[PDB]
Formats: sequence, C-alpha cells, structure tokens
Amino acid sequence: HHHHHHGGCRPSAQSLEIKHGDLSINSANNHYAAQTLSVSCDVPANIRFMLLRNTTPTYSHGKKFSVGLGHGWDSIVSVNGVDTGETTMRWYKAGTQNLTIGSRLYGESSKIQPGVLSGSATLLMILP
Amino acid sequence: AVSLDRTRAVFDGSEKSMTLDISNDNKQLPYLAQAWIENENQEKIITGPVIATPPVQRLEPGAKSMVRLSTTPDISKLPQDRESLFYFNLREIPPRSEKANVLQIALQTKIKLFYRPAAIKTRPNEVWQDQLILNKVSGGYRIENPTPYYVTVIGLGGSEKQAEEGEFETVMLSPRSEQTVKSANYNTPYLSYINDYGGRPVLSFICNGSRCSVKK
Repeated sequence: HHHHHHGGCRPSAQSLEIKHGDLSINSANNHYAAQTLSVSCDVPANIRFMLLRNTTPTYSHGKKFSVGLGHGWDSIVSVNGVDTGETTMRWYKAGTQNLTIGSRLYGESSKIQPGVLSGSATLLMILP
Repeated sequence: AVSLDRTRAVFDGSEKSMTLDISNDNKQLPYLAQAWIENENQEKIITGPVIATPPVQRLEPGAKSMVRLSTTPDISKLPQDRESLFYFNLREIPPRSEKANVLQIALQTKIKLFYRPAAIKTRPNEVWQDQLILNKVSGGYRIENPTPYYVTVIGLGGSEKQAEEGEFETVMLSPRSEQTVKSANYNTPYLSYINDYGGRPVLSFICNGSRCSVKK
C-alpha cells in the first residue's frame, strides 16, 4: 500500500483455452469458439494488443490473422471482433475492461484431414 | 495468468541490480515465465549490457516471484548524461493443454525499461516533463525535450479533458530531442505525459508567438 510503488495493469488469471469441443455431431469448418478475459488497470492506460502466430497456417487468409491447428485446419483468431491481428484498448481511468479472443475454424477439403486439432498463439500487450 | 507489477521500469544506474515482481495469479495451474531484454531497436540482447535473470522460471499455482535485472561492465559504454532505452519482456507459458480441439493463447508483455545513469538520478516524484516546449508548426506542434529523460506524451488538447480523452498518437521523445506532432491549434495547449509511476499528469501551457511553455 506504500503507494503500490507502480501503476499497473493485470489481465484476468484464467487459462486462455479456446475450446471447439468434439467436432463430431457438427464436425465443422466454420466453427466458432471464444474466451473473454478482463484487464484491470490502476492507472489510465493504452494497451496495444497484438497476436503473434506460433503454429503456421495451411492456407493464406490475406490480412486476417490465422494460426494452424494441424491436419487440414486453420483458426482465424480475432480480438474484440477484429480479424486483423491487432487492437488497442484504452482506459481513461482505473477500471477493468473485457478483451474477447475468438477462434473461427477454416478448412478446405482437399488439404483437410481426420485427427485432433491443436494450436497456439501469443497475445502481446505493448504498453507505452 | 502471470502479471507484472509495473507498466515501465526505471533502472537506477547507481545500483548493480533491481527486481521486478511477478505473480502467477492462476490458482489452479503452474506457468513458466520467460523474461528477456531488448535494446532500443527491439533486438533481443542476451549478453548485456542489461540482462534479465532467470530467462525462464516456473511458478506454481498462486506463486509470486521475481525477475532480476542487472548490468554488465559494458554498461559503462552507454552515455552517462542521458537515459538509454531498453524493453523488458515477459511471456507466460501455460501448461498442456490435454483437451482436444483447442486454441491456446499465451500472454506476453512488453514494457519500456529506462536505463537511468547515476548522474541523472531523480528524487522521488521529481518532475522534469514541465520543461517540454511546444513549437507551433504547420499542422501541429514540434515538441522539444531538452531533458536527459525519455518523455512519453500521450495527450495534447485544448482543454484538460481533451488532453486526457482526446485522440492522440502517442509519441516518445528521446533525451534532448524534438519531434513534430499532428494537432489542431490550441489557444491554451494541455499536454498529458506518463511518469515513472505509470500515471498521467496534465500540464497547462501558455503560448507567446510560435512557442508555448508550461504555465508557471
């Protein structure tokens, strides 16, 4: 409490695991799942949120950010409803706001393939 | 899951090292925390002159820990009458996951790390940002930073409220430099900047001709 020495932002603590369930009674391509986290800041803040691709996509999605999930499948990963790989949230005052990461499966048919899906991305928070 | 205690770090060159607190706020799972340093050009640097240790550590559920920042002898080669810029990076590595059909997201944080040589050590809550000068230019202001510190300007408006909530393209001025900024012309400019603590004070400027300085 010694003047918390520093103003800070802290994201929500939950595991960020966007679950597409069993792809068996829908076994879907345009499948969507999401996870919302919150970020609580002590001070005003800008945070630039940037998705970093770890696993490479099978297809090209132009300016839409994607990650490969393996076999024939990609995920277009959105943040606060933006597919483009970047968003900025702004706090004028201390408070908390939500950030939603969405995952939309994409698979062709030619390149497709039967097995389990698994992918990863990094959400980078850049503070000025 | 793994949070950092600050939005920027100031390394006091009077000291050989400092620590940043980190917390695994997830009470169910362990996370690794990767820490590393980048230079002013965002090149990852691993042998100094500023180093972060440990590069990776595991945090049990709920655990707090630390990252230690220290300098190598070659820190002496940096200028000693102004700050130098580095970036501190923290990336979490979550476990598993053992569920089928999942997209896993890891959080990473990138904050500014200011190496502040001993000669320009500051008193707590010292304010140098009121030394900024605004030059009226076609389409905005050229802001002069005559101080030995990096200054981050996050707002510029015609009122205090507009300095805080107005749309502005953040600019960081290097020590003893100047940068031109796009802006409406303001009869009485108000500027918001980010201090060591991470807060945003507002400064009121007065203009005479093409030059505005902090109302004293």
